[PDB]
Amino acid sequence: AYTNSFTRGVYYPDKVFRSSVLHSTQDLFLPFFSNVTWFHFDNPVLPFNDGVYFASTNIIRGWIFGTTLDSKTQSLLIVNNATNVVIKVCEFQFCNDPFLGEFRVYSSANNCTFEYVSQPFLKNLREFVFKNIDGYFKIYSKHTPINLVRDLPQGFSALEPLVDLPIGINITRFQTLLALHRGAAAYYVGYLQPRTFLLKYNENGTITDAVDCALDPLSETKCTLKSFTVEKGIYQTSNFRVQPTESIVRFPNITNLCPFGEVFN
Amino acid sequence: DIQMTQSPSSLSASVGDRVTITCQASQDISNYLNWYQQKPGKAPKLLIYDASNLETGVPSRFSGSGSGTDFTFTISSLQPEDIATYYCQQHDALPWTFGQGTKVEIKRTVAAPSVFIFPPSDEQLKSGTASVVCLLNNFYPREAKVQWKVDNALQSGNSQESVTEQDSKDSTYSLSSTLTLSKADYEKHKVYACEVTHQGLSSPVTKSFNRGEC
Amino acid sequence: EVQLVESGGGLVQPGGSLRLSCAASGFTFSSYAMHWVRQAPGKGLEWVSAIWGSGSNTYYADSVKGRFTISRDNSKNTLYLQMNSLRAEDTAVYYCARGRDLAAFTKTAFDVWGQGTLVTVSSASTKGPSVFPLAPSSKSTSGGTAALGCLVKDYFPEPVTVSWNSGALTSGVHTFPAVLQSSGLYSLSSVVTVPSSSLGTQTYICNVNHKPSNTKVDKRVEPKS
Amino acid sequence: ATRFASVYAWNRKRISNCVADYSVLYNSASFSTFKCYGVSPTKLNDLCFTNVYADSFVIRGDEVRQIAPGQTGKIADYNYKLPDDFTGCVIAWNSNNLDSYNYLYRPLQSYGFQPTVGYQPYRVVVLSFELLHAPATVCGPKKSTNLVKNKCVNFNFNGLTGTGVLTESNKKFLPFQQFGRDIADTTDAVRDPQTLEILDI
Ligand SMILES: *[C@@H]1O[C@H](CO)[C@@H](O[C@@H]2O[C@H](CO)[C@@H](O)[C@H](O)[C@H]2NC(C)=O)[C@H](O)[C@H]1NC(C)=O
Repeated sequence: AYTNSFTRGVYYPDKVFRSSVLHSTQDLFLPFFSNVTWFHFDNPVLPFNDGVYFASTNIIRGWIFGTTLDSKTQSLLIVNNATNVVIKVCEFQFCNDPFLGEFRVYSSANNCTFEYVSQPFLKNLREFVFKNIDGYFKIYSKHTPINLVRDLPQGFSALEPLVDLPIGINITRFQTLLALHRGAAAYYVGYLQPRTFLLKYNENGTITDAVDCALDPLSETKCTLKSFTVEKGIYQTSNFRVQPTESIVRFPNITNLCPFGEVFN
Repeated sequence: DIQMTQSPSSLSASVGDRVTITCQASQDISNYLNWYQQKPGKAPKLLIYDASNLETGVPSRFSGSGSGTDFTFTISSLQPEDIATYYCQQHDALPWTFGQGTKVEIKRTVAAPSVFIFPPSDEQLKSGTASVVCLLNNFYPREAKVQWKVDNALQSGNSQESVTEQDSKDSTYSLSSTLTLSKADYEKHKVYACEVTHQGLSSPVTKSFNRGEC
Repeated sequence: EVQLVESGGGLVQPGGSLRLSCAASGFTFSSYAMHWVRQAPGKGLEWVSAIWGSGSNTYYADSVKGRFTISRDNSKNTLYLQMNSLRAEDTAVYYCARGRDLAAFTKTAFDVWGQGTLVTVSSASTKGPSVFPLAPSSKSTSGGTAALGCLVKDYFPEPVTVSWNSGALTSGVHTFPAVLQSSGLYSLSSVVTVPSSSLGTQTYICNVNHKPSNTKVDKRVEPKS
Repeated sequence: ATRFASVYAWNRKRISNCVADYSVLYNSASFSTFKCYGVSPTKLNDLCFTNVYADSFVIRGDEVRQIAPGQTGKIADYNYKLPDDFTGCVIAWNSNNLDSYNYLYRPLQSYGFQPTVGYQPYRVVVLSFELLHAPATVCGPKKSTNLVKNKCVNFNFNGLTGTGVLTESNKKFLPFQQFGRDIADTTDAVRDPQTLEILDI
């Protein structure tokens, strides 16, 4: 099952204050109106690729990120237990079916190479962004009221940065942790691409709107003109060029052959 | 050598009470001291090493402290399987010496003992031995006074005693007092009796017997 | 699992010799430091000797300096203790303990502490036990409970076990520690607390077993007159 | 450390995600030797490293010199071994008051500690620096200075340097932003550390 992320998935790209200004930036963002995978309970291991957008609506208790898991490689573990969130990069051995609840999904914490302790934040939508850039694992998040469960909210909200860990682990796959008691809960996963966005900073310095420069020709026009209003007229926004389909190498054919038979035979 | 004046020699505490056993030193031995728990008939078991680090596989209710020449040692919650004798051993200069040891027992309410005397069996007489046993069963505190009287004469130097360790079920002790005399001397006296004085008795209780069921 | 199974203890006349063994299994014996510690009957712990892997770095307690020799083994991984010129003060239960004195400055302590082996320095010879009943008073009216027991006399060496009525009667069995007499032979008394009204009706048979001599005795007690 | 580890089990504590101030230990006169290879001890406050490992052990004066790269001997060959290439710093001090038969060294020999220099025990700590295995997280300490307002000053805020007049402001920075820039990509204001305030430049 898939849903439309509408205009969700915008975060502050640079942590520098700007106000009453339209700023164009290129980074890993959630495309507007993109397809996001909806999960409801099952929780398989999902690819991480270049970054993940996560959203939920206290069933979700943590995340597991890594490359091979099963204690063979280092894997990031984030758990929200007893109002104190714990992050570890130990060689945890992951279960065939991870489940939390004392705890089991966070067992076998040995050979630790990084440990961090923080103050955790979580009818309410909780959005998260996880990205790995040059060894910096950046976590963004935002809490917002939600009045529907059918799909994403129709509102707009930019996600502020919360955590920056200089862990440096090549992360390729991830999985979530749900609070299993023996009551399924839904969550949404999107994927980032290096697309360019125009972000509108208000007089308070909060991002209030944004346009995805690759969503449609009108947004491309908005981006090239660096404005959310375009006057009547004709604007040049890009250049169309058909790309080649295949490479062909042509050389003269059978010419004289070297007498290798006269030496080997 | 290094001498330890571990004090007190014995102390009484109840279930759940906090226990402290001091262990001194000679010359600034820092934290090279170990602690051992020993049960009757059992080998010693480590309790606190390096004066602060608990051993693996030991319940967390056990804890140690102290450094230099004074070692505090702290028990948090007494458990009925924790009855034992504890020893502190210096481990700096070529570890040789131990501690004298302190007996830790559970404090309880004073209980009067049941006093009884056993005349010699006829089967024991044909072997040429006569033994007169007085039994002190289920008494507390351990303090008890035994007065042997033969022909109303207070006896001394001809009787032997034996004390059982702390029981696992009720933590109470048992005592046996044995009086030995020959068969020829057995025929030459009439009255055999053992008298026990104990805290649970307002006045000492005397149990008497006459040979030949007289 | 670490296991220090001890053997080689036994009976020696004063001035004799005896070799003790302390086998090891479950760990690298040759990479650890091994110790001997003894405890006199009813007394405190007293260290004996130590061999720290090498056949030259041996250390002894002041009370055994010169008389006791410690040694070890590779291959099968066992420990030895040569004891010479024994006196009456050397009677004690001997334990072999562990030690990781090599790297660890934390587990300086004796991680395991074997179960121990008993060595008795005495000229007395092995002898089987004599068992005598402890008869009660028949006219006892002090209470509803009567005390009964069997007296095991003159056995050597330890230990003994006590059962009752082949296991059919086990209520109130209490076994006392052994004591040493002036005759040089040990003594022990095992008693049972029972209701007084069952003395003359139910048959009370005490069972005494001694493993070193494989002796089992059954005796019945009847009130007098 | 109340008790140092043995050379047969030297300790390796991993230090990361912290500020390591080496000026107190450097100025401290309690150390017998402090030899650094590769970098001078006074620039470690500016330089940064990805991770640092602290190897702690006790040795003897007859071998205290042996803690160095490319050294031979019973300790160097069978015990704590320094690597062939660049290492960090070796710190050592005499511990005769505390460690002069509980201490042995690596087939096994014990130190003949007789408290009566060449044979005395020395406590050695080796700091190994990893400057490439990961993003760097362990930086030396940087001293702060007071901020002067309403004057042309040469400022350095968390690595952003420049010259200008620092004044009070009414620009509401959000809790997560540190400096703000005007149109044209130039700094208009910055948030001071230690006191968390918004200064216009
Ligand atoms: C950074 O540390 C300094 C010094 O510890 C803090 O300054 C103190 O802040 C408290 C709380 O406001 C005051 O009561 C003290 O008088 C301040 N001391 C000085 C010398 O100014 C400062 O607030 C800290 N900044 C943080 C934690 O952001």
